[PDB]
Amino acid sequence: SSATPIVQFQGESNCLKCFRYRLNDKHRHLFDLISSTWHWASPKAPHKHAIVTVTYHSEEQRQQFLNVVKIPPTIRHKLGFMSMHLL
Amino acid sequence: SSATPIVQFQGESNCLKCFRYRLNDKHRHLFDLISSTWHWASPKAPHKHAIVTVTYHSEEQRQQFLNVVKIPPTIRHKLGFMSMHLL
DNA sequence: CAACCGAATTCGGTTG
DNA sequence: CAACCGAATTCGGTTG
Repeated sequence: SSATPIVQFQGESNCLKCFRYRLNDKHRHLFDLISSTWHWASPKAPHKHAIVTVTYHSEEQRQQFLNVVKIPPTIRHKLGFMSMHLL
Repeated sequence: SSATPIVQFQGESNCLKCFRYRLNDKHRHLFDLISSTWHWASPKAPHKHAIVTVTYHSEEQRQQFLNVVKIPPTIRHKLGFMSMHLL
């Protein structure tokens, strides 16, 4: 469909920073776009973590990425989709 | 569906900041979650703008929001969806 | 891996 | 409205 398959990363803001750096330096091919480290800005916040979005070409590149990549355990992730539209 | 109906805002980073502040101060009811001001971090960047995501309860609150809200013209937006999942 | 570097951005809020 | 406040966060990159 018009859903870009993506992975969201929550966790300490500095970790994600470097995780991003790690990803750009060694894994450019395994994903597509990587976001700066953001977070939810209102007091209506569901959590408190920092976040990095990472986008993918195919549900398959995503899945491939996941097998190769050793995500630090202080970092949790979720899978989802957003409109490609918005990249 | 588990698509959270959302609006993305591109534009100068400082504008969005205040726009966010404006939204929280006067419009808390018209939307749901508002993001900090992020941007796409790799050199593989589709653009250059800063971004704020804003999420919604219903496709209807979204649409309602849009009629009431006078978005500064230096600020462009897109409509989309992301997994609710991910908020 | 993340704590740390010093430099650069962004923060929330205020004001013209 | 966005430029400006000074303070606090985040940047990319370097290290142990």
